[PDB]
Amino acid sequence: RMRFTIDQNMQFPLVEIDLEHGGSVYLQQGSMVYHTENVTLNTKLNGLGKLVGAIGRSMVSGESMFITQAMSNGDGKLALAPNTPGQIVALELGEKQYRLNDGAFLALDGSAQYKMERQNIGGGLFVMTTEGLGTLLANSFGSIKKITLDGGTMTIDNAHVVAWSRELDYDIHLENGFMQSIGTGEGVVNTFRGHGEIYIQSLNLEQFAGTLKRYL
Ligand SMILES: [Ca+2]
Ligand SMILES: [Ca+2]
Repeated sequence: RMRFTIDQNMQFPLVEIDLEHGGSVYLQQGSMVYHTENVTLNTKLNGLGKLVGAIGRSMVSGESMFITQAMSNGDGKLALAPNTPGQIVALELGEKQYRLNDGAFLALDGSAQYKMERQNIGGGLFVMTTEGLGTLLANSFGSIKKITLDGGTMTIDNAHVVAWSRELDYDIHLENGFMQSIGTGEGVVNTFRGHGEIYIQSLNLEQFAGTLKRYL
């Protein structure tokens, strides 16, 4: 297993990861800040032509083109940074597994596995589901709040959903017509049912991007 250290004093954390010989970790594309010489970064693109094959094989394998993997030859170190201002949460995988929205993934033990699934509509919207043993690092835009469902139901703007228990029943959908959505400024929501945890974030990336539009 990889050993990590999420900075506790920094408002916007960096995560330092220690990898033993032969150890590896999946990471958010571009999240690398630095790494020791004995640590190599591998991608699926190892001009045009069969890079289409690279993308082609991932679409059926359920893999993501925006996830890379770092391998260590001996004891190595690396540091990652989330692509959005916020926090990082580490979740232990095993008896419990999780699903995550696009952009919430930061890192995953090489010992674990993951699969991507396109949601059946209200680009594309994909949800990641974990499997195996290891640690999952999720990141938020804004601050994180942990909510526990004890059998009931709850519906939340999906733009504020970071990750949630795989054991929960979920459904991402639109609450009304497109024209009605234009007025509310609300996108698809995620309705959860059952027992498990839901991690939400206090900021909406789409809404923030919207405030920048006028100046762009
Ligand atoms: Ca980087
Ligand atoms: Ca973040």
